[PDB]
Amino acid sequence: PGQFGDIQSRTPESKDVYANTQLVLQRPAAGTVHVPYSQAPSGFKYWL
Amino acid sequence: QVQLQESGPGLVKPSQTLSLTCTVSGGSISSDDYYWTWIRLPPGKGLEWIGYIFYTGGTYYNPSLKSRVTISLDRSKNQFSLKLSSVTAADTAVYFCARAPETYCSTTNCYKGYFDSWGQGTLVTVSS
Amino acid sequence: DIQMTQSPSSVSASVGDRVTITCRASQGISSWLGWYQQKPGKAPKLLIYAASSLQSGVPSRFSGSGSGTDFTLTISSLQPEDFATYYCQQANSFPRTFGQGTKVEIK
Amino acid sequence: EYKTVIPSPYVKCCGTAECKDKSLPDYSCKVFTGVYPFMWGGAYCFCDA
Amino acid sequence: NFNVYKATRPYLAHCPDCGEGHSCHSPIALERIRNEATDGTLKIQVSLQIGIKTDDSHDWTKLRYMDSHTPADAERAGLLVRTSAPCTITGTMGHFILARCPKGETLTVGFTDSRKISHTCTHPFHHEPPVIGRERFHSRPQHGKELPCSTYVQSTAATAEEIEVHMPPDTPDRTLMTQQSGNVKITVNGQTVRYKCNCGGSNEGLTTTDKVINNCKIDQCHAAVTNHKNWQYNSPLVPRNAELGDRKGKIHIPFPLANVTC
Repeated sequence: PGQFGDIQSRTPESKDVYANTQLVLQRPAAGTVHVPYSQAPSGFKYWL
Repeated sequence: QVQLQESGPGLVKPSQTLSLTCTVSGGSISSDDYYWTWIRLPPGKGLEWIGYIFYTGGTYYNPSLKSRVTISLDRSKNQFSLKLSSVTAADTAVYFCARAPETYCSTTNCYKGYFDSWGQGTLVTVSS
Repeated sequence: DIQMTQSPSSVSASVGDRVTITCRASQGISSWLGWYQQKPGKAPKLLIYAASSLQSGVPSRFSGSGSGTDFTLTISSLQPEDFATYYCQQANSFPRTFGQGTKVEIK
Repeated sequence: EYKTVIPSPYVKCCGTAECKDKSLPDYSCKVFTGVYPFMWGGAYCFCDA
Repeated sequence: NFNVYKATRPYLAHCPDCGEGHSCHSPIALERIRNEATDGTLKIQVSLQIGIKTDDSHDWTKLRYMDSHTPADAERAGLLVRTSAPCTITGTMGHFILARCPKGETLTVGFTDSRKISHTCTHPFHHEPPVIGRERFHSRPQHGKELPCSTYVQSTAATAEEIEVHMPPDTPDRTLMTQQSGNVKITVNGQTVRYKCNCGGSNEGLTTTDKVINNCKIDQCHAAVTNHKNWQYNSPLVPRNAELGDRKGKIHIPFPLANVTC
């Protein structure tokens, strides 16, 4: 979820993508319209 | 007790402006619990309701004549007046000014929605 | 708009008889109907309100009835001063209109 | 790097909604109750529950 | 080309900080901020449209924004962007802004209205450009060496990334109703309205002219405007009009990537 290799593909022109990040939806706040969520940050940026 | 008496000539030329001023006696239009109405009776026809006005200036009219009829208010003179532009030869009739109270009633029984006081009227002549 | 009609268009009866006039509306108006009496040269005067009760100060000989769409005006006994013109009027939904009326004459 | 896609929410008043499954990666759906959203001119829907 | 913007309209949305520490509904609102380039150039998305007047004619000096139930025009000279110290604006088109800015921890945008009123919105953010080479430096030198690098291109050509437009939902507005001594009145001003009251009779309809309701107080009715002729972006901050959306068209995202040296 948070290291090198969270997103994988076989070639830059391919359509098949594998993903293993965490995604959980949470309750909206009172009086507001929005879609909050929680997710692990990208692993490629961390490696750089 | 409130009584209604009018003023204004009942003789007008065609396509001109017909104006009827109904003055309040023993009362005032500053009251916020009453409407103010104008009604006509054509020869061979019953009473035709034209609409009503409110003391602040709120207005609503009959769909047929709304394109021409315009009501106003005169608090200092304690009067309410009607103005009907583009009069026709078919507009010769007898008019009456009347009043009615409005309030939040319940149980389907109330005095609301009925004309309680009436004027004397005029015989309008629309001719050249 | 609510369309109203009255029957009969004319009334001819002697002194002491019972006179009944019916008012029919094209739309439901529940308990919103009244009765107005018009003298010659004068404006109509309301005598019946709430479609059943009579106006205060009016003699008790006048009464009303009917419900839903058909309403009947009932006078217990005709009198010389009752020969006038009578109308009905509804008070449920705007715009508010009037009936065609009926003329009462001595038989 | 990756991107996340979020389409507009669906608000249904005086009723209950439901969702079906799909084959897209990392798909998720959920339903919440007891909402009373507002907009700039006043409340959205007439029902208060 | 600007032909793709002919049938669209601006919109309103929520903003977390209005300048005094409270929330508000604002005609300018922030979407996602992209920082993929290695030279430290930012790409911003807003809710107003730049370069187009109300009659779909091109003009570089004008922008249009959404007022209450109607669009209007304003001047470009008032547009500003800052993240602590002020930024420098390099290019604009439609919903998008390209800028360069110093390091900081906040980001704010603002503009000047048609009646001499200012607006602003603020979001948290973390900005720190990456380092190229084996030394850290603050400005461009006169004598040096060249290394590979990446940037954004000032081009308005068609690209392969697209966003969609849908039909707007109904818009409530309380001020339409007025109270006058025992009855409630409705004013229209030339639009379609949809009303529903829970009093006696359960009156409901779809009117285009003024009406009056008898013995039906306020605090029991609802109103909205329902006849629309333009399309709108499906922001995650506005509710859907129907269970299945009706797609009408799409527009493209400009300013693609390229290789350069620094």
